[PDB]
Amino acid sequence: FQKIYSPTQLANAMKLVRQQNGWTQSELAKKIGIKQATISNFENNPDNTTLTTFFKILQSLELSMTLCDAK
Amino acid sequence: FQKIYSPTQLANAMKLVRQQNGWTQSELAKKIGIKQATISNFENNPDNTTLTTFFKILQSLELSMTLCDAK
Amino acid sequence: PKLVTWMNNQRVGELTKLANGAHTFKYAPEWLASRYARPLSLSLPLQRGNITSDAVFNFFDNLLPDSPIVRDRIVKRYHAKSRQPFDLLSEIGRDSVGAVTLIPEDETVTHPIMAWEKLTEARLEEVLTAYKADFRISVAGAQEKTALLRIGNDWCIPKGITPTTHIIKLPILSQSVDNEYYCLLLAKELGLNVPDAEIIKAGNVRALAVERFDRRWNAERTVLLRLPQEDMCQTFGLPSSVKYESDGGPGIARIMAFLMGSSEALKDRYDFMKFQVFQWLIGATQGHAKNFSVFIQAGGSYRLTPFYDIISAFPVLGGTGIHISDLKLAMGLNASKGKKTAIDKIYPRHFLATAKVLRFPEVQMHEILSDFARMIPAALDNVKTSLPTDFPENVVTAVESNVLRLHGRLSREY
Amino acid sequence: PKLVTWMNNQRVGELTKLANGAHTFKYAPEWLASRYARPLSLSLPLQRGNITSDAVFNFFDNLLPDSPIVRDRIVKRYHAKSRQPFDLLSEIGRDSVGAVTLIPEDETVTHPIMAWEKLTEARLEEVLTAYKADFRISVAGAQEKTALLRIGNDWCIPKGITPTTHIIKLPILSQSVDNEYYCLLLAKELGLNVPDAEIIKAGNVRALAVERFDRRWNAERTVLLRLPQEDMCQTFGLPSSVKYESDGGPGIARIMAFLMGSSEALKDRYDFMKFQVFQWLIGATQGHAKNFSVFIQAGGSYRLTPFYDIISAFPVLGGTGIHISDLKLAMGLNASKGKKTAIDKIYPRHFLATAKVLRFPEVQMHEILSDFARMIPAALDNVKTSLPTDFPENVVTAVESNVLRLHGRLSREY
DNA sequence: ACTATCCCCTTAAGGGGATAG
DNA sequence: ACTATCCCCTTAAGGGGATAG
Repeated sequence: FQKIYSPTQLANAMKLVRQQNGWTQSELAKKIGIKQATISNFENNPDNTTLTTFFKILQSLELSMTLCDAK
Repeated sequence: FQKIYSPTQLANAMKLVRQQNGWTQSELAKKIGIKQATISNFENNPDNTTLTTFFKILQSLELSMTLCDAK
Repeated sequence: PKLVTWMNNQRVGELTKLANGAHTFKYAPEWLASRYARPLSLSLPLQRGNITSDAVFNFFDNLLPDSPIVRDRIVKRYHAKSRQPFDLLSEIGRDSVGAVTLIPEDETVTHPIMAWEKLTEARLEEVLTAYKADFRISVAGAQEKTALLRIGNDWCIPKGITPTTHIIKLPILSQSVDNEYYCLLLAKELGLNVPDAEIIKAGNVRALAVERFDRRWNAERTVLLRLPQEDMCQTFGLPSSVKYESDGGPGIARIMAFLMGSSEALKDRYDFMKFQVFQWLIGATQGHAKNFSVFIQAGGSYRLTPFYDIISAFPVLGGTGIHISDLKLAMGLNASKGKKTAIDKIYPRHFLATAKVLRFPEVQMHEILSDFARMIPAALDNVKTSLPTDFPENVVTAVESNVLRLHGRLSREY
Repeated sequence: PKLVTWMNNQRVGELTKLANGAHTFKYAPEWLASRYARPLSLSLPLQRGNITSDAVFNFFDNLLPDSPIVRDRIVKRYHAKSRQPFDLLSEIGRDSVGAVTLIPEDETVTHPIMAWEKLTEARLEEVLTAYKADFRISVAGAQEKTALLRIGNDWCIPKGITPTTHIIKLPILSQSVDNEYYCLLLAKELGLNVPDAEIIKAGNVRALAVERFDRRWNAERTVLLRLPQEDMCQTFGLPSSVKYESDGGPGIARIMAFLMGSSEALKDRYDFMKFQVFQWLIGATQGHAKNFSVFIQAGGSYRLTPFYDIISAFPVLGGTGIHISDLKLAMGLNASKGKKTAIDKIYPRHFLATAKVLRFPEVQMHEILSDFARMIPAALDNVKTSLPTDFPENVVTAVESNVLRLHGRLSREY
């Protein structure tokens, strides 16, 4: 798939997936036990976002991640 | 490749790669502009680690990440 | 002499016991690169050097029985050089729980991969009754239990590194075998993920036969595969001496947070909490860390394994000192005043209070309680109309009776 | 009428100008799922709805020339309904910088994909001299410039949505064409990533022909492809009115941090800083945000593009008011007292001070200065012995002379 | 040599709780 | 309906700087 190199490229991607799946920041946040504000921060200011936060949101999107070379 | 679902699975993986490539926390930290302590924290306590930090370390390992389904 | 650690005939690494008696482990470079590569235990993440932390010792120690008395029974049988984990494991290291096969460095001695001895109804009666007063297995847990290989229609004993398919439990509780056989049937009836168990009758002895979920035949049906796994003591690198939360073991929060990193995180978290309620309803008080396990998958992924070792402490009341007010859940719930654990004092508001702090969807905690509220009744019936003709009705009634007592606390709200 | 945005004959989306005059953009669902999918601009991340933020307006506005006077020259030529970005783009929206092709909604009018008119040495002399007193292109930048298609051995003019291969610049600075032709040759000689440019002579006019790095022929050689890209004003969703840092544009820190997210991050960061030094050595003061670009790759990846639009302000000293002490770098460096930008006051310790705050490897800043210290001399020579027989020696000497003056500041330490 | 800590200090994540557009 | 903010409050990331094992 597409290789990602920054917090921003990440959030843009994840936010696209949430929109393509019709989910709101609220339903996902309830499922994973975090505040809706947290999801919002993540989408607009991913730089200083925690990794557990990131993985909880990754789980709520029914997604996963993988490492690879940057060629 | 192997799907990752948490900060810890992530750090274990990334730390393996650093060791398999013979790098130290110091040489990588200098290259990406962060403190060696930061790399150490990341390897042992990835939960509350920033995403930029995570991507800077990802770049220093000559790696990249990608999203995917968890099946 | 180093202990070579194998996992389905794949060299993972070696266990070393230094002169100073320090246990160390080192992953085999070939394993670090293997397709099947994964840590032996999450407490021992894949890395290059010699691992020297206590997790190494604790991990392997957790493969052997808890009772220091039982270990003696092992040093006795297979003449061990000590009750030390390493020395013992050098004797019965073959069929250990999970999927590790510890074989001494100096001992290729290619053991039969698929071999077994079709036991007679007498030999079985001998082996069963045996555990009370080639067979190199290792079952860890709270009580006394062995393990057999079921093939065709005969209970056979493995020979070599051949795996077993069933964990067999013997009567200790006066009918622990019947207590668990019931708790399991009921667990299934309520949609909880549990192993199908059966009761084997050999002459006079009565034993429980649980199908193992850490065993699977390959596609060809030519090889019985061991699925890697570890309990919550291992996962956290803790000594079995702290398996209970009151002693220092992990609780709901610890486990729940860890489950967030599961491949099936949202489902496992739901299932784990659901089970906290089931344990309450059937007065099960053995829900300690070594009773929950995760499967270790290629790359380091894990997901919760089926629940097992379930027994109700209900049949042990009245006639003796033991009373419903003396039953406490191994893992506490959140209460207004600190934490609660007394079954007979526990109420829905407690599970909801716990969910509140853990931040587990409130709506799902409501749905869990709700589902039980309306399913217990029908569940007991189907289970009951399943109990063999010769099943101790005092077990059925004691369990069934107290379940409804607690259940009422639910239906009264849901 | 909406403007359909194409990218190499692939529908990316549409630009809409509402009644209230609000510019909006909406990605085409088909594009969001495309293999080639990527945002038009990092300031406009792929999403489902109508994008209404100012980044939409600023992005497209940044495709047109900076000078409000020039835009008039456009409204004049292709009779535009306004100097408004949308109206103008509806006229010359075909060959815009980067790789977008804006064609009105009501206008499939399949335009020739590969078409051109082999110009004569006279027609060329006409078009060149023209820009001073089918051709629907759009070159953005600081000065007046057009763009042609080079094929075989003839300068041809594109016809339709056919791409161009060269950015042609005309003499404004009295010999801007020669100033840049030199700065580029020198840049290459020093290992900096820059486009190969040449000087085209048509009758009396003398023009610069820069090969475009945002253009590439497909494997078949049957199609000229536009490579997506954007400058630093666009990347950050800023108006060209703030392209300089002193006005409000991005500086070293901003750019450097952003480069950390490059596919070639470590190399790009090194290259960007290296260029900050080169700009210093050749007294280039045009290093504003719209002079740095990143290529946009499938999925949203980006990497720094080659440097371009390089001119030395050295040839403009002495004889006039302008003096070396009046030359300031567009992007400031870190100084003891705030920040420094005066070329003639800048010293190695400044680049090292900047590197210190940005946390760019100190050792690499040392190696950059070091490499220049010992390479400039040889570099000037090879470049010089390359300058065509008819090259203004006042340009060569003015540049060469002042380079050594600053260079000495280096060799003196490295 | 390499990694884990440790003090100082500023900035801010994220949970509570809750509302303006 | 959905997302961005906002106040309060505790915890700690990560840069400086630097050392114990």
